[PDB]
Amino acid sequence: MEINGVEIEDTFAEAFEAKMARVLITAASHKWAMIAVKEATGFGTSVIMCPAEAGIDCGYVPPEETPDGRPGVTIMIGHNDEDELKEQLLDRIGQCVMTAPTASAFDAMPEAEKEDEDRVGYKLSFFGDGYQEEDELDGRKVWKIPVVEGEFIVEDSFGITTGVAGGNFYIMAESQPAGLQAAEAAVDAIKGVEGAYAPFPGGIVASASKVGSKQYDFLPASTNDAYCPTVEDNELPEGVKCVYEIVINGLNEEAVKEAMRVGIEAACQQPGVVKISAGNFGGKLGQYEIHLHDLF
Amino acid sequence: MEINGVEIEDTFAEAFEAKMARVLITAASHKWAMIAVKEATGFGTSVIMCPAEAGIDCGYVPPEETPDGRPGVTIMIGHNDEDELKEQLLDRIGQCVMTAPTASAFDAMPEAEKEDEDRVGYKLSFFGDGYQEEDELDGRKVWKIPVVEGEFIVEDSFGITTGVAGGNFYIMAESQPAGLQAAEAAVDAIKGVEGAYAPFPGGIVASASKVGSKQYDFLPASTNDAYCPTVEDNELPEGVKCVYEIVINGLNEEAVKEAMRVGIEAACQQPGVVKISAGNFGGKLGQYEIHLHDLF
Amino acid sequence: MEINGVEIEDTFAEAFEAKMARVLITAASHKWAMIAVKEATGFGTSVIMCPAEAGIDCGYVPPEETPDGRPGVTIMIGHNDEDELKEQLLDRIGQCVMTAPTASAFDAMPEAEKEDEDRVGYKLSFFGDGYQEEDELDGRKVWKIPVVEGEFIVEDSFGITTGVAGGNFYIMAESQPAGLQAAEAAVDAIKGVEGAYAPFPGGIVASASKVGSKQYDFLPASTNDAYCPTVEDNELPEGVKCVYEIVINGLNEEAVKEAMRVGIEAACQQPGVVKISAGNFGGKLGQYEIHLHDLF
Amino acid sequence: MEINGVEIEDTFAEAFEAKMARVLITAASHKWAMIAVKEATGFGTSVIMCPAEAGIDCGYVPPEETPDGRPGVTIMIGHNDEDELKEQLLDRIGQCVMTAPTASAFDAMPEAEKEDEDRVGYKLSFFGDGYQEEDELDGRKVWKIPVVEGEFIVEDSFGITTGVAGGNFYIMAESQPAGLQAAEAAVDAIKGVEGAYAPFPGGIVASASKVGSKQYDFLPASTNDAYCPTVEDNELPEGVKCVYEIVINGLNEEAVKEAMRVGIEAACQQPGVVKISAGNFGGKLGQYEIHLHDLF
Ligand SMILES: [K+]
Ligand SMILES: [K+]
Ligand SMILES: [K+]
Ligand SMILES: [K+]
Ligand SMILES: [K+]
Ligand SMILES: [K+]
Ligand SMILES: [K+]
Ligand SMILES: [K+]
Ligand SMILES: [K+]
Ligand SMILES: [K+]
Ligand SMILES: [K+]
Ligand SMILES: [K+]
Ligand SMILES: [K+]
Ligand SMILES: [K+]
Ligand SMILES: [K+]
Ligand SMILES: [K+]
Ligand SMILES: [K+]
Repeated sequence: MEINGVEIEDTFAEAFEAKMARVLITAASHKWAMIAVKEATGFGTSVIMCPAEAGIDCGYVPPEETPDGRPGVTIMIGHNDEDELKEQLLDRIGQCVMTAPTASAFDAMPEAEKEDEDRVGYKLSFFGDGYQEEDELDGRKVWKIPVVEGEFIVEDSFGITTGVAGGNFYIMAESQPAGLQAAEAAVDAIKGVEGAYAPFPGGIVASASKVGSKQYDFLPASTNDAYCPTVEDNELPEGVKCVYEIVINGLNEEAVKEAMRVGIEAACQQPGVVKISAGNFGGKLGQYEIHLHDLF
Repeated sequence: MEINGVEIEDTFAEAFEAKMARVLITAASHKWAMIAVKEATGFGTSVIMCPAEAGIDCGYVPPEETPDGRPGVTIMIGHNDEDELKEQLLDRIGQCVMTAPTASAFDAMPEAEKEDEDRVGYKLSFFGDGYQEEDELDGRKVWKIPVVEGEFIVEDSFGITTGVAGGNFYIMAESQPAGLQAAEAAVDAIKGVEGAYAPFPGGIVASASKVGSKQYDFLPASTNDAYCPTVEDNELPEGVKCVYEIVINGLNEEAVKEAMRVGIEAACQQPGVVKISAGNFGGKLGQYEIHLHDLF
Repeated sequence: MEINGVEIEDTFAEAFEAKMARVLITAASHKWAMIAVKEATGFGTSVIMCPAEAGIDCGYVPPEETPDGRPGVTIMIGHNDEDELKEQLLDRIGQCVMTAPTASAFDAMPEAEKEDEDRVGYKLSFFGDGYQEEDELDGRKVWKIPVVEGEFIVEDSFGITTGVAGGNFYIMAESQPAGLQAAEAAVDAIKGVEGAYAPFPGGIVASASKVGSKQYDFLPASTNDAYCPTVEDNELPEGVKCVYEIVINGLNEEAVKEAMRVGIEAACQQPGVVKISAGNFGGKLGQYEIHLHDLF
Repeated sequence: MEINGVEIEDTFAEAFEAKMARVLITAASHKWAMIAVKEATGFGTSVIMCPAEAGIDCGYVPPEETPDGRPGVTIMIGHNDEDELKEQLLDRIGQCVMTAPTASAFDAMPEAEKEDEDRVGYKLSFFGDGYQEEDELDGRKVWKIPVVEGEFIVEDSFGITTGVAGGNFYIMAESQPAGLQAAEAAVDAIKGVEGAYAPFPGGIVASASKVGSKQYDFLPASTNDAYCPTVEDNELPEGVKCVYEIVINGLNEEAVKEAMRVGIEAACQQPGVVKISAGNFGGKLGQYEIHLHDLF
């Protein structure tokens, strides 16, 4: 039950079925690709009060492996509801990728994961006001939409899948600096797992939540008081002054598990880490249960 | 008029009254401040189909000049509707700053611009499930909200103002590479103008719009066919193959003007620029008219 | 030969045998690895008036794949003279990696490429003033050097090879902006080639030189006036207003050839590029001659 | 004395007269300026085994405040020996700024600080092989050097001053993570002090040194074993598990004093810091003796 002297709690992450898209953004450079990505995946940490859960999947797609031969970056966007996801593909590609210097948007759902199809390009194509043209680029059906820069290229349809949302683990540490050094290291690890993304700022949740509110009636979620170090009768080990949660969404359960696995291993290499836990709902809500003890 | 041999079109930018907040994010470092900022100001280029218009104002606030003595970054968030703006202050601070490692949120509306108040901190404080405390930090009324990291510090209320939204200018260039080298240079200039921000990806709009559609009944906006270089149907000078728009929102008209002014100057120093224009609605819609000829 | 409408001159790059080292830098995060790496590889464009030629090879080495299980980046350092190379290893590891927060230095010269060994770790260990300690980390012989931060971990020996310096190609474009947009795409592509690096700023040479000088007997090298657009008597196509050179060094000839290949391909997808060429010295001096037509 | 609960040792930093140059690098964007700057200032932590001590002074010089109206960043380069300094100016401007896309080099040594001149531009201009033009740019004497990109603009002469090298303080923390969190905050603060730079990686020395060596006659510096947490006989408080040094060089004593001041204050706001100290050589060698208590 230890990884590098760090206790691994015998518990599980409780994750959920969720609708996800996966989008390849290319641009003139990695720099401009990331400009579009950040804007497009921003305001998207959690569907508690964001319109989606979004983030970067692969930060560097080689020019030679993109449809247009340009630098690319894959992102994922998810939602529990499929239509809100479709609305969110339109909004973020339409408002944040279409408007971003030089950037184009292609589907990047693997064929194996494809379940539904959304014609985002087509719906976006009407922006060209009669002047939009369909074409074929590297075997893809795309729309060339006239814009002041020149043209916006967007694939006709995007693959939608049922993914796994809310995979997670907690880093419990001797202090805030130590928990954050460990959490950034975990996230550096999760970066390399294809099919997985971490929607929170830097991948990291500094304010994990519990379903609903004890004192109040109107709140959907509230602080996880059990793991809050400034709260007097909390459920934290001795020597733990800071908790961080890494939350992971993925194309499938195996990607989420891999992300959790390599995330925890990386964290446990950084000093001042006391214990690794995970957040669940007692199996009463999720569709998935990733037991930390099974990953190693 | 010419600036460095670049024709300055004798026209105007038509800007609007808009509700704006201005928020100081501090964090343990400039790095983590920016992690929170990007997430919080992302998906926020335009209210056509984003929930807000958001972006960075001052990217470096010295530790010495913040309430808590930590590295800070000011951002602005705006909307035409004040209540959607209040909802957006809650949503972005609550979901993207509260959850971001180490980051705190303070008001940064100058007293001169303050018109309304919104008690975002207080409304956020209920997340603490009875465990939230009020306090005074550097003469500010804050809420210390217990979170797994330790505490989230957020100011009680945030100043809301009526700002100027939609200031702008177009860079018309001999090519796309040249228009973008000029636009990034403009944006580097606009960065230094306090009270102003550029909500589009990199500050830059590659797909400027017009009100409505000539062809379709279901479009709030569509592409500006008049300034589209591939639309062989258009109002662009000869030698112009690419157009970029820089759109600027500010606390007041004088900030938007200063941003426009130093933006155009910086653009006109970069090669391949043919003409500087601006977008308006014939004075039939806006509340402001910034004549390019008056700035110089 | 044409690539995306871009002419590929039937010429060759002429490259040279050069002594080379390759180093894996790990650290608590990719941020701090990059801090050490940028410092260790800067002032390292050319052996003309720099002390070495140095640059990043692989920018993200996953935590799982490093000896200490931490985020890594590999860099390469080269010199035509082996003695000077060993001194540059010691200087750059000792002054830039040892001194950098959390960074360790491990050997990353492939076994196939190794010809000689340089006991940089052993030579650095004397900094410990008696308190240094030899140890095994992951089957590697390292020195644990006590430092005020804690420890500096450095592998005992680093493998040196005879690699290839001076692979190149020129990008000839309609404008400076177009040239640099193409060149950066090139570099993003080259980034992804393992065992190759581009030592110049951003990978790119804004000021390629020719051997000797037409006016100054005392100068060994001067501006390549043949490719200078502002010289009236240049050998440039009409319509070429900018030339950039990409220079590539690598562990072997194949890595350099691969870098030129993917770099050229990437450049030719960017708008405003007229011609791709390459530099040589008549095929007489160099040990390697890489004909552009043989790449595609 | 205490700052936010952190003890401030009643000791002093002992600093030295050092020759210094200050250079304004402009380029087509802040991005490209930073590319040139990072290359020009790298391999420049300490004159112990680097060829200079170099670093960024001001990271964001607005377009309107530069001679060419482009984005700027200032850097400082220093050496204890003036002749080696002039050589490092020529080497780093010539190999790292001249070669870097879009970058120009202008003098940024304040008039008040100027003692001597170094005609770096004049010396570089011979690269133009007869095609170089002297010219005036906003009242400055520059050389327009033809290069394959277009032109390299470099000011004829650069001002040298006798500045201050070696200002410092130590951060003594409860852990490495806490030490480095405090140290980075420090550096963000120091970033904002004009005329001061921190030459080490990220501004930070993970491996502070002392004059000479106990065991080894060939070493001019070796580990500061008294502040090594893993050295059995150390002079560290119990409860100090990590020490970092911040080393500051500047144009004058005030800039260095100011940097130490704002840097210390910033550090002490970060959690897990026990003590702030500083390094000196008894007050016998150095020309400046900066007492920490005199700062606050
Ligand atoms: K676009
Ligand atoms: K699936
Ligand atoms: K990933
Ligand atoms: K996100
Ligand atoms: K302070
Ligand atoms: K926070
Ligand atoms: K106002
Ligand atoms: K601004
Ligand atoms: K934005
Ligand atoms: K180190
Ligand atoms: K080899
Ligand atoms: K590479
Ligand atoms: K380099
Ligand atoms: K500074
Ligand atoms: K240059
Ligand atoms: K001075
Ligand atoms: K440096």
